[PDB]
Amino acid sequence: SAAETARRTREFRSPPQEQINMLLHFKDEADEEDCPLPEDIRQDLQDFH
Amino acid sequence: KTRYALKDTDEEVREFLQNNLHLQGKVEGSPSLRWQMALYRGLPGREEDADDPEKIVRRVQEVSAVLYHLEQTEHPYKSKKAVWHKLLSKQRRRAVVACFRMTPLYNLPTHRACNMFLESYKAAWILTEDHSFEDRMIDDLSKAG
Amino acid sequence: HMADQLTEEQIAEFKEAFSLFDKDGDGTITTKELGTVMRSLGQNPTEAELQDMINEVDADGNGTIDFPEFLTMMARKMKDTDSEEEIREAFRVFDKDGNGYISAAELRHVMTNLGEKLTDEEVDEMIREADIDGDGQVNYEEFVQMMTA
Ligand SMILES: [Ca+2]
Ligand SMILES: [Ca+2]
Ligand SMILES: [Ca+2]
Ligand SMILES: [Ca+2]
Repeated sequence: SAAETARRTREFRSPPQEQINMLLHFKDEADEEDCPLPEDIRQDLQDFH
Repeated sequence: KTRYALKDTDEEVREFLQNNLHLQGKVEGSPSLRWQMALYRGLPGREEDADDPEKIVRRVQEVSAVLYHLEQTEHPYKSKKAVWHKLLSKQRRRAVVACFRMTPLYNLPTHRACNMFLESYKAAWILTEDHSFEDRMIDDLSKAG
Repeated sequence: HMADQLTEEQIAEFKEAFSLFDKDGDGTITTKELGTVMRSLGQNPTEAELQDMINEVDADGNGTIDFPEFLTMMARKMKDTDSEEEIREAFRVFDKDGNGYISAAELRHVMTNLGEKLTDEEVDEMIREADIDGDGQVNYEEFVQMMTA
């Protein structure tokens, strides 16, 4: 990869509250690109929801 | 030199000088050129045949290109583009330093991470949830049993 | 604030230290309690200076030291360690490798992480402004006197 590694490490250069906000942002199905979680982990939250 | 400031190649300036050979100064109209021309013509190797239209444009083009690029170096004129600007650093330098030392989520204690999860979950999943019950509730309460 | 200066672990450690001084457990530090731990460390002070080192941190003037005053003492001690060295950490943010110079590539690395982006040419504009020596690298001495890169 190249300079866009900053986009991928943007999570680790953000406050922990903001990190977990990005991880849980996969509800509306229009935000499945910024969220880096695997689909199996996403399913567990949706099952509980 | 003005044509070089307009990003012209060596051919463009030469043809520009070819059509503008009549704009060279006249000795009678300037007092400075009176003594300069007399001093210039006193050199041993100065022949009047050397003032050909082609010979004039060649030397002027060569010197002008050197003169133009020389003042680009001594006077870079790159100022007023990025002056000392203090975009936000003088007050936000602590933030950018703090960004590179921000604690990753996996290093937090479990109880702290759970509290952050609850705040994130309610704002993004519970608040965003849509449940319309007002119409159903009013309809139920408006019925005589 | 205490939360900014101290973490949860540090507060726990300070409470254990406070409980070490307070053998009684009443929640206050008396002169004899303070004197006892000093003797365990070797010092043998008198009550004249023993009271003085209590009044220097005793806020309400009751003559005893409680945990809120003990934490306030430690909070100041953590805060006043750094006075003007904040520029050292700022220099190290731009200085990824760890040497005493800021390279253009290193300046690219931090600029890449930040929001603003450079076209790989204006990066030379501000580095030559900060670097007076003209060696292409901004050292620590050049950074503190004038900060642009
Ligand atoms: Ca006591
Ligand atoms: Ca007290
Ligand atoms: Ca370096
Ligand atoms: Ca230097």
